[PDB]
Amino acid sequence: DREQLVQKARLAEQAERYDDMAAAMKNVTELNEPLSNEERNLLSVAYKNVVGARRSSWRVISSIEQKTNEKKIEMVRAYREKIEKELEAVCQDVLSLLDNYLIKQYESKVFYLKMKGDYYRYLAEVATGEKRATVVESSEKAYSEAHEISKEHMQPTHPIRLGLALNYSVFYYEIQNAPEQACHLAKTAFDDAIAELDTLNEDSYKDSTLIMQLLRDNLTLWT
Amino acid sequence: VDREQLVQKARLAEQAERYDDMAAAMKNVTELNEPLSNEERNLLSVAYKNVVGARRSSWRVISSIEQKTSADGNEKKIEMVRAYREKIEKELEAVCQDVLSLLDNYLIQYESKVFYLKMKGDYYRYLAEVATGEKRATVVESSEKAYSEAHEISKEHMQPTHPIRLGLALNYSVFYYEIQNAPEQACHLAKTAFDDAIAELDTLNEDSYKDSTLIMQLLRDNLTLWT
Amino acid sequence: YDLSLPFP
Amino acid sequence: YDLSLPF
Repeated sequence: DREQLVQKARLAEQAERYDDMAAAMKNVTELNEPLSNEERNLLSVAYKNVVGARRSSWRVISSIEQKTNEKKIEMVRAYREKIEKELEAVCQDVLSLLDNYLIKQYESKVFYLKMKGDYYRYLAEVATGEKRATVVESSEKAYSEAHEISKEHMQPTHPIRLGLALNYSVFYYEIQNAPEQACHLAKTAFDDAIAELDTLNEDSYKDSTLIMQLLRDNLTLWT
Repeated sequence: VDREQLVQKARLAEQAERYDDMAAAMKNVTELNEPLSNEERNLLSVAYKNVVGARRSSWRVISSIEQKTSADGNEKKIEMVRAYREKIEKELEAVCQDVLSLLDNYLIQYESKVFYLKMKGDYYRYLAEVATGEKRATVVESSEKAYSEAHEISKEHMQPTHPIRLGLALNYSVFYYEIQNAPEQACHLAKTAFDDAIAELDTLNEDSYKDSTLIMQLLRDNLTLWT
Repeated sequence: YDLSLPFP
Repeated sequence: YDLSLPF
């Protein structure tokens, strides 16, 4: 049942078996019923660890390829490509789940569109040429859409709106290499949360001030 | 048939922390029946220990979560937890079988013999951590027989300060404490190897001192916790 | 990398 | 566990 699937995801998380945790939450998602805030986090955590393990491996092999024969060089390129499509297949898996089942409450719509912009950003980290330019536009469109919805329907101190602006500013800096726009987005999100700092909800206030510190850390780093 | 390309593939998989690929490359290297070098010996051992280590860590978390909710009275949940533990167990036993089958038929110079014999006892010990009933009794015997045969070769041709000999006594003493539940016999193996090695501490080159004293520190750390 | 949100 | 050789 739906209950036993979420328990298996909780079990796989504690066992640090995130492939099973992602497969469990994929089955929960494919039940077409909306997911709670807890099930949203279990799905996001599972697939972030799956794609994160491929990102960390890709960065190691790619940096070795830049340093490294014509026989040891092609093997590194063949290994970087093998990890690449593993990463891209994971991103293809989540984006299909988001577009077919999860993206259609305003808090859930920005959480899922932020995921869409995140995993399209992870594709841009490994893509080149027109392939990179295509996934960059798809990441920009998902971020910008969740950006406008979070303004109209959410508080400036909400952790989901704050986390979205953190990754959106990182998108302009790490992907588009636009530090002026990256700083302006992070500073605006920080200023808006400060002006409405009285709206800090008693439960999720330690999560809001955490992201507000992260926005300042990136702002100090980018200036 | 390019052996060196498969070894370099294992080196790449280690830097990328992809130990499933690293194990398959070294298993393919071992299957060429060419004797494994010192570095290639470590590549194989590091790869398979990481593969089986992830299952050992997952099994402990599930087994701890299974025996803790036994009084909860939720059979729909308790059975799902128990079924998961068996799944991790099947992966663990299959990984151990792949190494043990590779050692006996391809792998198992005296230093290599002690290294491979210690691996045999190690992976039989990993099987004994999850086995029960009559199956648990036969892996303990195969683990004891592998450790003891490595202990005999290590005592004859290896000085007490050899890192391979010291590491063998560490895992052999761990085998008697955690599997056989014999704290006194476990302390004997760790104290004898520590005493025999520290009596000749003025014998280590400028490259084995860091490795030999590291395992000696681990032997005393176990001796302290067992007294 | 490592500049993004470390959690959902 | 965690008492055996780390390599």
